[PDB]
Amino acid sequence: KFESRKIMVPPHRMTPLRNSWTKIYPPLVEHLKLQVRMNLKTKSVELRTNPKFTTDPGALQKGADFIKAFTLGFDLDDSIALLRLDDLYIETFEVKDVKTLTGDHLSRAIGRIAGKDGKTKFAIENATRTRIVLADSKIHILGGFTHIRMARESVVSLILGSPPGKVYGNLRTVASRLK
Amino acid sequence: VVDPFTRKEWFDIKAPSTFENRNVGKTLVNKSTGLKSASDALKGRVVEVCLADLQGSEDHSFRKIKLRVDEVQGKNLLTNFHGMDFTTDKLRSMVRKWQTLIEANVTVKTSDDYVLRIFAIAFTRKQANQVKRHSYAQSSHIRAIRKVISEILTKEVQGSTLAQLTSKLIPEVINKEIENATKDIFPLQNIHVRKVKLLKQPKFDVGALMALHG
Amino acid sequence: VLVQDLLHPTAASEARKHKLKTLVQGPRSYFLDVKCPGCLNITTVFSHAQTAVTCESCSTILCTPTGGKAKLSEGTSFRRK
Amino acid sequence: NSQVFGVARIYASFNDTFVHVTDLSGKETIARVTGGMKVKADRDESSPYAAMLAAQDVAAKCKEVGITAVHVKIRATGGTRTKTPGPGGQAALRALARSGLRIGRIEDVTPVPSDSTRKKGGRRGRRL
RNA sequence: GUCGGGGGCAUCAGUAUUCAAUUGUCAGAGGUGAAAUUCUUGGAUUUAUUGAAGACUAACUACUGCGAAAGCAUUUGCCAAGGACGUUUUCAUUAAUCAAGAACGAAAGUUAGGGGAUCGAAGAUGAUCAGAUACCGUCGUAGUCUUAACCAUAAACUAUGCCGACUAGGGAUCGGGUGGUGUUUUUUUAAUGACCCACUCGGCACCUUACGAGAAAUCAAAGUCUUUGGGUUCUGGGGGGAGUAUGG
Repeated sequence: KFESRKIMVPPHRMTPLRNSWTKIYPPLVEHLKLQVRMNLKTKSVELRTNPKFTTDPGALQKGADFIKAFTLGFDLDDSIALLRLDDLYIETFEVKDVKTLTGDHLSRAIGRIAGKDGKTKFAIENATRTRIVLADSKIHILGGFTHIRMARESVVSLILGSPPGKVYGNLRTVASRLK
Repeated sequence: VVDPFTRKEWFDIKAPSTFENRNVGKTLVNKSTGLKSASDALKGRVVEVCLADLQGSEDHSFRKIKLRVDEVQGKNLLTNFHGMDFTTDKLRSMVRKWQTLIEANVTVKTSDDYVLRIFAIAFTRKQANQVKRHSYAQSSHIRAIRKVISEILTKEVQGSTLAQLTSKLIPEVINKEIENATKDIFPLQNIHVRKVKLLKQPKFDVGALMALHG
Repeated sequence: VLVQDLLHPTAASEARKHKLKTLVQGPRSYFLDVKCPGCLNITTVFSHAQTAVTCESCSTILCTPTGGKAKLSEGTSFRRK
Repeated sequence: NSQVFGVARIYASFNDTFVHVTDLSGKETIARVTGGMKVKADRDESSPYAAMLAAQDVAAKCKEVGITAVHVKIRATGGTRTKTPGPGGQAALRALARSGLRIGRIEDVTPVPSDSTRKKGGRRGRRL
């Protein structure tokens, strides 16, 4: 009979969701034969399967993350790699855990992560082979377990303090042999 | 330590009789030696599952049930209602940048020498005519919404029994005193009632139901 | 402003702009000479009242005081100036 | 029955992950010892190696009974740290899919708290 | 009439926190870049149930609202004042700053007590290989929280003393005041509330061309100063030596 996952959508991600529908189901419902229902008032991201919608074991595991990982700020391009690896995982931060941060110390230690015109962010976009989203304090990583170990040690001192050029000047002691 | 082999049988669980699906699945009981450990494990246990199972509605109704098992009747277990909460799936999916939460609580020695603690939370509303970014009540009206909801959770537990509370939830007649007797201040939307904590039974009776058998 | 004296402007442009900022000072509110539904005696309460009017025949509180102006009990006949 | 539901935890974390498979109660911990049996290494365990194979410590211990469907259950730490389904905490969702133990609940049991006590460290940094 | 995470006196709830027990248990977890520090077949750690303590009310949390400053975010009752606003109420100059003088005062620190939950400057341990660098880790007296009191220190900074004058130019804010033959649930087209178009004074802000400046970053005030004077208070005279000696 019926077999279901269920997830809702946070309402600051509602607005990047209803304008991002047109090419998320043709990469899903022509390969993954299902049906899902979007609406405007109950925010129900409803996806369920059946034995008639083949109930083979490894089919309810990585197909949800084409939109379950889109909702955490990523695009539809990166998250197909869930169905490529058994060591392709996610990482969610909470910025108020690195220190006791308060006030403009949570703006003078965010702006030194993306960098001036994304040029520290683009520089991490050639170091760990990841995608990293800045919502306000949500930072999410689609890496692969040793990439996110060196992505957790990529914001080792972007917050608590060392210069951003010394992210490749001082931290090159860690950013080489990139045990 | 004692008898490491024959700790194996399967006893199911009967839902409380006010709901649809009694027979909701077997569980592995390990007690053949002494039927008080097979009673202590079957006289006070919160066995939390979804309200999608009990009433029948495709939402895991957000409303999953603390369901304290009560008594044994022979390969079937007598039960009543204990409590309820919101799962974080719907509770967190609501909070936009510009609204205001409204919080309430009522604890009162209710009608069976029971003390029910009902949590009920409310939310402000961008009205259909609202062209503000926001909805903040004029914070006496943040108090005045919170002080006129203060009578609704009082009367709607002062008048009810233990049965009628869950039965006043499926269209939520409670809401039809929330949204019909606190609507007189500011517009509200997506408002609910949160938790049904019966933590204090300050009287625990002896216990022989015989009428919620199922 | 270019060439007009400020005895000779567009007149009512600054007329509601917070009484004293106008070209001379002239107060905002107004007088009313109204009669109660209990006596039909002209009981002049001020527009921005601060006193709850007991009737001159009854003991009825024929107004409720509020900021800005006050809030009368209905039944007061109005007329102009 | 055909649908005899169980409850299976995940315990999302770093440095290991824990598997706690007993049915519906806190009794006897049937398919549970500790879900870190499956490496030969020091700490190489939040990788899916004591994580994806820890659900294969219980892939044979669940079918001591033979139960088809369980309730999956993400769990965070419970405390004040960073709390999410992380790299060790998709893996107990990964291998229970591919071992025939069906998908249940989403209840990340942790406080997203209204308090915050004096955390681990000082003014010069808690974690990395 | 409002206003009110303003301040204060009790009550009071929260996710839970770790600590304590019951209860369920049967051989691993712990970190750091590799690693090194501990519990348990006399029951580990992922389970199920009840308390002490404290924290802060997480998300809603800002083009925020307030308060002399230090500061302050969940209810309810209690206490005055204040801020705004309205007024055709009362004093008729009661006034601005400020030598001397007096309140207050973060963090930290200082005496005498309460708890002693949380982490934790010092310290006691394991580190661990030459100074890939010593970032690691674990327990931690006091302290953090309060009570009768100090101290009188900050990048106490918007790096700009306080009362005056005007100008820009704006779409919003919030605290008040108003209702368009003004639009809808419904008190009954514009009621509770909230709106488009307008209007007013209070607080928090923003960005334009810079008329004026400045040496310059920039500033609607760091203006109306060589076209030098609205009023008043405290500092600075090259770098050091030095906020050092000396004295009060």
